[PDB]
Amino acid sequence: QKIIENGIRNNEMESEGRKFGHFE
Amino acid sequence: LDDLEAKENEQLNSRLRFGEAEPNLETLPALPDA
Amino acid sequence: RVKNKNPAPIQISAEQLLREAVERQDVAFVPPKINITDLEELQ
Repeated sequence: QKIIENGIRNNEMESEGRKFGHFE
Repeated sequence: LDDLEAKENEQLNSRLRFGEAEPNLETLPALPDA
Repeated sequence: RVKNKNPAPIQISAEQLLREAVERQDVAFVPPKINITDLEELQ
């Protein structure tokens, strides 16, 4: 369960990291 | 042989009757690039 | 005058040919990493 949930959190953070690291 | 003939002249025709031998293309040095 | 037959200061060498051939390669392709936002894309 935690490994699924960690994968989901990391994918969500990287998906918003596209906007976060859009210009750097 | 030609060098010996040259030194022969200092103390002293069959190929001459025709022109110089056209060189072989594959044995000449490469042409420097422009 | 495009008639400067002077021999070039640098002559094309084989190793130059192969080095400027291999420069044509780039880094490994970078694909946008797939995002798994729920259990479906995980399974």
